[PDB]
Formats: sequence, structure tokens, C-alpha cells
Amino acid sequence: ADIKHLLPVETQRFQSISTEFLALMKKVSKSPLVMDVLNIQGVQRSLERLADLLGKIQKALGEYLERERSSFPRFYFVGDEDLLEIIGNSKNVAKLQKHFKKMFAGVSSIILNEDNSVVLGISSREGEEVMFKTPVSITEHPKINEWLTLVEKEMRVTLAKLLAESVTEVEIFGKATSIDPNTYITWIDKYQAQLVVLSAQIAWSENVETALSSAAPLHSVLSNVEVTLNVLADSVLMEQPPLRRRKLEHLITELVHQRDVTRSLIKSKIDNAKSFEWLSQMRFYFDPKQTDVLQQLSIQMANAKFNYGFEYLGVQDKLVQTPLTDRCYLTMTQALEARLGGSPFGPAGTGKTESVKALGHQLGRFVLVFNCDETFDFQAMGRIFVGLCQVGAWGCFDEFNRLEERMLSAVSQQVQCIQEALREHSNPITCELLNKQVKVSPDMAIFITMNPGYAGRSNLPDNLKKLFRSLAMTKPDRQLIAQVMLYSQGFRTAEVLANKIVPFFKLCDEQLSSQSHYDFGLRALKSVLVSAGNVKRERIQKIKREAENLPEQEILIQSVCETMVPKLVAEDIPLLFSLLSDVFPGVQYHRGEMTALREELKKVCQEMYLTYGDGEEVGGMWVEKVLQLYQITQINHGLMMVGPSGSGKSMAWRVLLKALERLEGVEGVAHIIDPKAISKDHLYGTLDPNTREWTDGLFTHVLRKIIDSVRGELQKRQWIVFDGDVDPEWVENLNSVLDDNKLLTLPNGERLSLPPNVRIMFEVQDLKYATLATVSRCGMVWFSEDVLSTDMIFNNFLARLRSIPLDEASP
Amino acid sequence: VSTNLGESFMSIMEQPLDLTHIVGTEVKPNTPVLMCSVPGYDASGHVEDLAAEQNTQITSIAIGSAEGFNQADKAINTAVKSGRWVMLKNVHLAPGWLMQLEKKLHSLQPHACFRLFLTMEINPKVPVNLLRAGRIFVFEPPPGVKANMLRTFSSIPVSRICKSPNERARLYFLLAWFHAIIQERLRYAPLGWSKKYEFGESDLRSACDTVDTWLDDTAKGRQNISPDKIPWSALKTLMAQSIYGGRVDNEFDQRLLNTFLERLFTTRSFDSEFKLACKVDGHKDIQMPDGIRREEFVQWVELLPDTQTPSWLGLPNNAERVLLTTQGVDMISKMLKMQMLETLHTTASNWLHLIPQTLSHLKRTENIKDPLFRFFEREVKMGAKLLQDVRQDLADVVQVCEGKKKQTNYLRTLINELVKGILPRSWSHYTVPAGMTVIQWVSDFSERIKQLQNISLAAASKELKNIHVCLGGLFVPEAYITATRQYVAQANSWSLEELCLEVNVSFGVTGLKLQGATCNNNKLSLSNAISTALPLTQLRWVKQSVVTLPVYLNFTRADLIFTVDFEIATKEDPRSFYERGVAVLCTE
Ligand SMILES: Nc1ncnc2c1ncn2[C@@H]1O[C@H](COP(=O)(O)OP(=O)(O)OP(=O)(O)O)[C@@H](O)[C@H]1O
Ligand SMILES: Nc1ncnc2c1ncn2[C@@H]1O[C@H](COP(=O)(O)OP(=O)(O)O)[C@@H](O)[C@H]1O
Ligand SMILES: [Mg+2]
Ligand SMILES: [Mg+2]
Repeated sequence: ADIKHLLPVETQRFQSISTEFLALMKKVSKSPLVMDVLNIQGVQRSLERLADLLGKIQKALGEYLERERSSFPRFYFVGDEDLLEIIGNSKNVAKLQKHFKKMFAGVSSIILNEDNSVVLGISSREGEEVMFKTPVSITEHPKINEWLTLVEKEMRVTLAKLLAESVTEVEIFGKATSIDPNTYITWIDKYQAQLVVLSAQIAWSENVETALSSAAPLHSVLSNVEVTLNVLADSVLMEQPPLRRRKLEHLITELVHQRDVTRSLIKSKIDNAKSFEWLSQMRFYFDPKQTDVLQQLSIQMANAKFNYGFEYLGVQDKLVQTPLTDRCYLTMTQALEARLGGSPFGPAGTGKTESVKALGHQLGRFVLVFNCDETFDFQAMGRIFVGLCQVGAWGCFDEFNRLEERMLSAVSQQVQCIQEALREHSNPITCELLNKQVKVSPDMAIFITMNPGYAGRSNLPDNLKKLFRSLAMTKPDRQLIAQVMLYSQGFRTAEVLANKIVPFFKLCDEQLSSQSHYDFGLRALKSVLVSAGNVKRERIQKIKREAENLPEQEILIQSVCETMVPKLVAEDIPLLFSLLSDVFPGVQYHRGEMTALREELKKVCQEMYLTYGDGEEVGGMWVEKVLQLYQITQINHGLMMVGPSGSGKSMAWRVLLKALERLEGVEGVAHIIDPKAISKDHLYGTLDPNTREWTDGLFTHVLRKIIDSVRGELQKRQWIVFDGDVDPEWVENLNSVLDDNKLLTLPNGERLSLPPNVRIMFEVQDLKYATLATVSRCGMVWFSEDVLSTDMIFNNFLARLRSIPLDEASP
Repeated sequence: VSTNLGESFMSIMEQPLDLTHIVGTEVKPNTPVLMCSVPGYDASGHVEDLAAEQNTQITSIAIGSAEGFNQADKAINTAVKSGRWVMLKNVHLAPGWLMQLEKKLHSLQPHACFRLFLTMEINPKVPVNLLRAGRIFVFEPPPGVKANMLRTFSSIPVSRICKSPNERARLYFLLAWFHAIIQERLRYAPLGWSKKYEFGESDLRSACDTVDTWLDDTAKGRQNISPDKIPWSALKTLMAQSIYGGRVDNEFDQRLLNTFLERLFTTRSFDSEFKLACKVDGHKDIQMPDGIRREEFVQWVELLPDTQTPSWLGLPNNAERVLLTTQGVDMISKMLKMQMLETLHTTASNWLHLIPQTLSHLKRTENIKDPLFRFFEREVKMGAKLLQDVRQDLADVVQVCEGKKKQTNYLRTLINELVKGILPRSWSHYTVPAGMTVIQWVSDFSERIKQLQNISLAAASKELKNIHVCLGGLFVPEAYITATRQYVAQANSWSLEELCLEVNVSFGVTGLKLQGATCNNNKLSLSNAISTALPLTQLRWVKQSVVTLPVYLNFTRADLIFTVDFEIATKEDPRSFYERGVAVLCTE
């Protein structure tokens, strides 16, 4: 309201362009034929003038965006363009479904009716739906912020009510030693994954508390957990739907963690619930007599009590509760109790950001992950801090040490102000940020992720170091995470497979040659295990196309070879093969079964004047390298065709893109960006210090075009290659894109999620400057200098001489 | 100095700094209070608590941004006009602003009760003009256990300790003693701690807060607690996993912290005559005071002797010998600098002709399934490549210094590096301890080349298992260990996952050296010697008290290879072994 009072010239321009667009729609509805529409001269100039005036109006109208953000707390997490589209399309409603993923934690879309006037519920990105107990009505015609606040409150209330019903149901399950798998599976299908895991945790915590209130009851609790785990494994061993498979996997992980904790408790002698051997573990308490439905569940630790935020998280991924993860939970919980931010640190790949995210999801809190770089100024930090203060979410600033020491010291003042505000809240509460008083929710948490000594990064000032509780974490429990994840995916010899695959990686990391593009850490192990689960499911499907027993050793070795062989140099292939044969005696190997792709690759290579090989011919190494690249496209996100200049790593991915287009029928679009031909500022985008306006860099503009998909870009296959050398100046801004987050963060605060049809590739030459945080996140495809033999180049030159005449039958 | 100017000439330096009187009387209003701090130590809390005690108001501004500069200017103007205080944090990040800050400080006449506090790290970028302008204060970790506990007790307010129950004073004394020990152990690195952890005042504040919280949880307002009802396990676990164990990387450092906590936080349930440490092995020990009051504990702290050995910390008595000798010769050099105010290429070519006579050549020893053979083959190949590169560079340098060859960019860089005496970045292929000089690096290179020549001659003639290897002469020793494990597993058809290691003093490893211990019939014994040379270490891989010792790659203890297990003697203590920092080194 009152638009005409604030901006008179802007409203005059709006009326002028409205009259022009009324004339345009009149003249286009007068004649529906495209030729008759094109018959009018000056339509291009009219469109150009309309676009220019629209751009000027949008540019000069941006002062109202902050005022709109001030009302609804979640509005701080969207950009200028899409926030303006949300405001303009408030009555459209059905357009806003693509913008909730940035406003909420896991609410990818909302559920409406045919009348488009009531919100039936919310839905995640995986098809999981939450049905509201009392729907919110838009037929009263409220404002957008009003009904968004109502729908958020109703979502929290519905989640709390569903959790209460689920935990009552689990309590009536747990009274019997024997359990019915049909009833268990119906309950799992009835309740969402987060609420199911929460109900299991609450039931186990209450059972252990009653046992310790009082030997025999603790043994009974352990026996019940073991019986439940056996039922879980039996139900996972057969075919399941995808969403139910994920729910069963989460239950398996949490139940095996509970079994380990109960076994640790019963190994020693515990007689009272006040013993620290039980107080140190994560405990859950539910009070059905509590009048407030939001405060029914309390999450506790060592002298630290928390409430559940009841934020919808969809399904996501549940970590394996290793002892290192338990220690991290204890340290971060103590820091949060002391109103201090947490700061885990260590080498990249030890699971710091995911540990913080898992803790935030365990407490049911919204978490935001930022890969902050040198361009995160004081104003940008203050903007995202006031946004977090209003929304009451968590911050998970990744790579905090690369933040321009003077700006780091400046941000320390805002951090200290937040800590003082939270301590005042701990006993209409505000704190001063950016010369403005901002309401601070008690759900605040600021977390810091650091990798000291990475690429000569800056160090924190002491006054900022004193505000964060440090936590060293360097050696994760690889054996435990492998065993739990394999047992969760479903494997009879899961413990044996993990105990064979973890020391194999330990041997392979320190036996092979020292190359700059080698990872053998937790990220590589997790990729291998995920690929093993996927290929095991595919092999089971192929066999059942024609219970039974499957060669799990063969499946694991196939995944290991498929994920680790392409990154090897020609010298390390026999070494890794001998290591595999030594670890697994009856190992064996197989490959191939790609006849259609192979013959289409042959056709495209013959078309584009290349040389082909069947595996042992002159082009065989290049062809199998192309096939390896295809496999890593299938099972990975970030790619890096490493090799010396002249190894065919451009023609390889070009012919692979063309062949994949010919097979799948999906047109392939490739964007080649040189990261060094332009500066980092021009590549990613600039932030104007005078007015906080963000322009688009090359990569950010390409990603925005793909996301918006005006010309149908989601349906195609988009491949972004960075044809240039790599250094941590700019590639460290992509470490969140190549992570589980799959998103890019900009200094203005908006989040750019990555669509599943986009693969980000590199065509680097040497890795003598990139860091382990970058090498770890990508799957290497080492193109050796002997891959492209010289007679292949000779034959290509001869073919191009025989065809394609120079002055482009002919003389 | 004591016998020349009285025994109490330096007595005020051991005492905690009395900032209140110095700020209120000594410092002129137009002179900023410069407060330099060593990295890892912050001095902002001192001024904040001083202003809280004096009931004044301070605008604390974090220097480093343009709006920070504007806020600092506005606050300085307001404080000069009115008479409040202004604090600027981290001013070492803007000398180009510190210069006109100094100029505008001298150009203005301020109010009488106005002080400006500048906090910075000790950096050369601070302007000498501002350093001359202000009153300099340096903030460092306090020297000595006595001064450390004095500073701790001065920092902790009396009203916090004196609250009920009465065991809080003894618990605070134990916490202060623990903090003093583990902060004094940082000086004797890497023996005291394998790294330089930042065990600052924030950890002490968090530990005091958690002690208060757990004591208030246990006691419901009772005047005293039985020593068996104190949450000893809770305090130990929380300070080992959250507060002081947060910065601990290595399992050995975590084991040392656990040993200290479990030794210090039981006191036989507050029993009298509890030995804190062992100052001298011959009839000298440190005893827990029997008092109950904070004043009594402070009086006991002030009654500590001025003498202090590293054995107070659990370290060997000879841990401070090398550092103390270096500090003495540094003092002599400083005095020599004080009283000081009261062709070259021919020699370079002579050195370049002198060095390469220790290096002659290397063979290459190429299709076999033996893991040891392929490991030695790749090691010999890497050594031969390095030797060829080094010899070619030396010949090129000799030619460009005296001969027919011009100087290129790389050759000029190599000339500069060799003249300066530090290692060129090209030659640094294998690990080097903390940047060793080229003089020692050439000798180490010659030793490695000789060892690889011996390996090549043995491989030229199983015939490879019977050789003896120096663990410090290999480019990667973990690869040798894994190759030995793979060899024995493949030979005896075992599983690589179910193999452990046994140490006897069937593979022979030479060059392993102990640190503050001796071996006799495979039984460890504590010794006052710095190091003892193990004659030959035998490694046997089998499928299936005793202490666990690290085997570090060098004297800096920055690289860990593998962990050994040694039988302890019938009279020693594994806790003593862990406290004295007994470790194994492969090179020296
Ligand atoms: N399979 C092949 N058969 C025949 N010729 C080939 C083949 N692959 C590549 N070539 C030839 O090699 C030339 C260079 O290869 P390509 O363009 O793929 O460069 P590249 O290896 O990616 O190098 P750079 O990293 O320097 O860009 C091509 O112009 C082409 O003529
Ligand atoms: N306990 C665990 N359970 C399951 N997965 C884990 C666990 N710890 C680490 N991971 C996986 O290992 C990877 C480590 O990434 P991480 O180190 O968190 O990134 P960053 O270095 O940015 O913090 C993550 O992708 C995570 O999925
Ligand atoms: Mg991270
Ligand atoms: Mg190329």
C-alpha cells in the first residue's frame, strides 16, 4: 500500500509502461497470427524501450525490498529479483512454489486445492508430504507475510502433534518383546522420516532412563534394540520403495548407534541416572502433560537443555554417530550452553560442516552453510547476521580463515554483540547491528569451519578466537562409518566388507605414488560405498529380472575399481590391482557391457574425423578413458580431466557429450569458461560498496539462466567446463557446490541451488597449486600423455586433408 | 644482579601487573596505553575487567573497516570532550591510520581522566612514531608455575571462590595448578607438547565456569560436600573432551592430558599429604596444602621457592638445558650488540667443488610381484632422479661461476639460494626437519644415496629380506612398513586386516633412537640421558605392563609413522613414561 506516495516518478513511469503494454496486448490480440504480429514495424524498438524502462523501474524500486524483509523474518534469504517476483506474484500463489526452497529448510513446495485459497500442507523435494491439522485460509485475504507466518506456525504445530502421536504409537509398540514387521512397516509409512527417527530416539531414551531408575532392565533394553535391529535388517534385505528405503536406513543407523551406546553402558556398571557415563550421552525427554505443544520435547546433554525447533527438514542424510561425532556433539552443545559459537577445525574431509548440519537437524533447527571468501564484507556479514537473528536459524560459515583479516576483526564486534544479546536472553530483546536494532531469537547459533594452513590463509584475531570454542577433529572412525553404512544399505558380510575396505584405503593412500590429484580419505570412501550400494541394487534388479545370494565382495571391488581406477597414473594400476588381489583373495574383475554407447561413439568419432579403438587398438586407451569419464559422470558431480596438454581431454568430453545426446535424445549444451582470462571479480560477480547491489559474474549468470530455464534448460543436459588452470583463489568458492549442499552462496546472501542435470567439469593441466579441499570434492580422470598416440593425430590430419576443402569433386 | 642491586630488584616482575595504579597515575592523558601482546594471548579482557572494577564506560571499537575508523574518530572526539575512555582493538592492521591517529593525538589536549588503549600483536608494521608516543605494555604467558598461579588467583575474583561449599577453594586451587602445569609445558616443546597449543585464559574461564556449574548441580546449597560426592568423573571427562581437549590433535597428547587429569583430580578424595609432583628425585617432593581457605591457598602459592626445575612439570630435569644455554648465548649476543654502539663467487665455487665428491652415481635395479622389490625399485628410481637433478644443477652452477655458460633465471635463483645457504625449493623433495641448512642436507643426501646404492647392490645379488635398513634414510618409511606387512601377508597367506606388530631389540630396522629412556632385554627403563641409540630393532608381524610409544620421523615430532609397544620395567610407571614424553626417533 501507499506505493504512489513514496515513489511519484516511479509510479508515473509504471503508468506509462502500463499504457504501452495495454497497447501492445491490444495489438497482439487484434491479430493472433505470428506473421500479422510481425507485420507491425517498430515492435523490436518498442520491446527494447519497454525492457529498458522495466529495468530502470526495478533498479530504482529496490529500496522497498529491505522494508518488505523487515516484516517476515524468512524474507532475508532471497534475492532482489526473486523477492520482487514473489511480491508481484502474491496473488498468483502457484508461481511461488519454486521459491520456498530458499525460505524454508526442506519445504520445497506447498499443497493447495482447486480453489487456490487454502494451504492443505507442505511437501519436500522427495515427495514426502505433511498434512496440516488445521489449514490456513487465504479466503480472508490476509497479507503474504501474515499468511506465511501462519503457515509456518501451523507447520510447527502439525509436526509437534504428529511427533506426539508417533511417540505414543512407538511406546505401545515397545511394550512387547516380539514385534510385527507388518505393523512396523505400516508405522514407518505412516510417519515421516524425521519424526520416525525422533520417536525411536525418545523411546530408547525413556527405556534407558526407566532401566537406570531400577542389570536385568538394561539387558532387556539391549535385547529389544537388538531384536528391532534384526527386524530392520530383514526388512531392508528385500525390495523396498525409495523413500521407505531411506527411512529404514535412517532407522538402522540410529538403532545401531543406540545399541552401541547401550552396550557401552552395560559393559561398565551404572546404577543411577545421574552418572556421567549416561549424562554424557544424548538424551530425549517427552512430557505428554505439557500444555504447550511446542515445548513437549526437551533435548538434553551434559548440563545443557534444548527444545526442538520443529522445523521441517524433509528426508536429507543422516550421519553415522561415530565417537568423534559424539565428542563433537558434546563440545558444540557445551559451547551453545555457554552462549559461545562453535568452531571445529582440521584437515578437509573429516566431516565438520556435515557434523554441524547433523547437530542442527538433530535439534530441529534451520541451518545455513556459507562458503565465505575474501569478498564477504562487513556489510554483507551484518546483513546475513540480521537475517539469521530475525529468522532464528543457525550459521555454518565454511572456510572462515579466508576472510581478509581486517574484515575478520571487524566481524568480531558483531559476533560479540550477538553473544552479549544471547547472554542477556539467558538471564523485546535487541542488539545493535549495522547501526540498527534487530530482534534476536533465542535459537541463535554461529558455527565456524576452518582448515588452518591450507593455502596460506589468514588467521583469526585473538578477540575473535576467544569467542569460539575450538574443536580438533582429524581422524574420523572410518571402520565404524563403513560398517554402519554397509549394514544400512544391506549386506550380509557388512562388517567383513568394512574391515576389508578401510585398511585397503589406508594402505593405498601411503603405498601409491605421490600425485597432486589423489584422494583416499573419507569423501572417497563415502563415494565408493554409495556407488557400491547403487551397483548392488542394480545387480539385484538385473538378477531378479530373470532373496538369493550375491557376490558382495565382487560388488565392492567393482565399485572400488569404477571409482578409483580412472584417477590412477599408468604406473599405479598394477600396484592397485595387486593390492586388491592381496586384500581380497577371490577378487576377480569384469567390465564392458556398453555396446550401444561404444558403437555410437564409433559413429560420432568417424563423423568428426577421429580415430577409434576397440580396447586394444590404436584408439583403445582413449575410448576406455571416454567410457571412464562417462561412468564418473554417472556416479559423480564434479569432474577434473587432469593431464598434460595434448592428451585428447577436450575431444574426449566433446565426443562423449555428442554420443550421450545421440543415445538419450536429450540435447547437450556445453559452456566453456576460462577462469583466468577474466578476473575472479568478473567471473563470480561484484558487490558495490556504495549501494548494496549485486551484478552477475559469468558463472553465476550461466547458473541463473539454467535455474530460471526460460528456454527450457532443465530438460537439456548442461555441462560447464572450466578450461583453465586451477588455484585456490577462485576454486575455493565452489567447495560448497561440489559438496552435499550442491549450492553456491553469494555475498548478498542468496542461495543458488544446483539442478540435477548440471555437471561442473574442469579441464586442468597440473594440480601443483590446488588444495586438498578442492581435489577431494572432484572425481579425477587422469588423461595420460600416452593416451593420445601420435599416429592418431596423423590419421586425424590425413582425414581432415582428404575432406573439408581449404577454400571453404572440387579441384 | 641480586648481589649488586639487592635481592628484590626483579621481584616486582614475577608479581602480576597492577594496571589500575599505572593507568590512574603514571599514564598522561595524551599518551595512549599501548598494550602489545604475543600471538595466542589477548589483553582486551584485562582492560574490560579494569573498567568494570573502576565503574567507567568504554567504547570498544574493532579496527579494520572504514566505519570502524569513523566510529573510532567519533568516540575519541567524544571522550576528549567529555572524559570517558576509548579502546581500539587490533590496531596493527592499519599503520596508515595509526600514523594520523598519533598525529591527531599530539595535536589535541584531552580531558584529565581520559585514557586511550591500543591493543595489537607484536608486529613490525606498528609505526615507530606511535611506539615512541604511547606507553608500551607487553603481555606474555607468565613465567614460572608460581607466577602463573598468582596471575590466575588475581584474575579470579574472591567472591566467586568464597561461595559455598568450602571445597570450591580446593577445587579452584587444583584447577589453577593443572592450568599452570599445562601452560608451562608449552615452553619445552616438543617434549612437553607435540604442538604449540593455545591454552589461553579462555580455557581457564570455561573450566572455572563448568566447575561452578557442576558444584552447584551437586550441592543444593549445602555448606560442605564429602570428597566422594564431587563429580570427579564429570569434571575429568568434560575438561578432557570439551575445554582443554578441544585443541588436542594427537592421541599421544590426548593420553598425556588424560594422565594429568586422572593423576590430579582425585587427591585420594581430598586426603592429606597428597604429592603434587616430584621436584628432585633425591628427597624432594611438592605437597598439597592442608588448608581450606582461598587466603591460605594464596599464601601457600606465594611461599613457593623461587627455584624451579622442569621436573615440577613432570618433564625430565635436562629439558631446559639446551633452551637455557641458547637464551644465555642470546643474552651475550644482545650485550655485544649493545657495546657495538659504544671474490665471494670464488669461495662459492670452492664450496660447489667441495660438495659433490660425496655423490657419484646410482643404479636403477623391472617386472616382479614382490612388494619389497617394487618398493625398493621405486625408491631407487626417485633417488636416482633426485641425484641426477642435483648433479646437473651443481655442474651448471660451477660452469656459470667459472666457465662458458650464461646465467638464466633459474640459475640465478639457485645462485641466490646457495649463497644465502638455505635449501632451494626444487631440491626439497623428501621431508626435511624444520628447514635444515644445505650443509646438513647435502650430508643427509649423501647418506641416503649410499643407503640406496647398498640396496641396489643387494638387489643385484630371498636376497632382500635379510638386509638391514635405516628408517631415517628413506623417502617414505610408512611405505616400507606397509610393504613389509604386505610381503609377510602374501608369503604366509594371511589377511592384511588381522596383522599386528611386535618389537624386539623378522625384519631388521636400524637407526631408531629413543628419547629419555633406555632398553635392556626388551624392558624399558627411564634414564636422564637425552637419547639412546637402539642397536637393531626387529619387527615381526603376527596375527595375535606395556607402554605404547610413538615413532616420529624427526626431532621436531611433526610426522608420525607407526606406534611401538615396549615392555615396562618392574619398578617404573606408565603414567611417568607418558608424562616425561618418552618417544622414539628414526633420525638425528
Ligand atoms: N581420438 C583421437 N584421434 C585422433 N586425433 C585426436 C584424438 N583426440 C584428439 N586428437 C587430436 O588432438 C588434438 C588436440 O586434442 P584436444 O583438442 O582434445 O586437446 P587437449 O588434449 O584437451 O589439450 P589442451 O589441454 O592443451 O587443451 C585435436 O585437435 C585432434 O586433432
Ligand atoms: N559420521 C558420518 N556419517 C556419514 N557421513 C559422513 C560422516 N562424517 C563425514 N561424512 C561424509 O564425509 C564428507 C566430509 O565432508 P566435510 O569434511 O563435512 O566437508 P567440509 O570439509 O566442507 O566440512 C561429507 O560429505 C559427509 O557426507
Ligand atoms: Mg567445511
Ligand atoms: Mg584441451
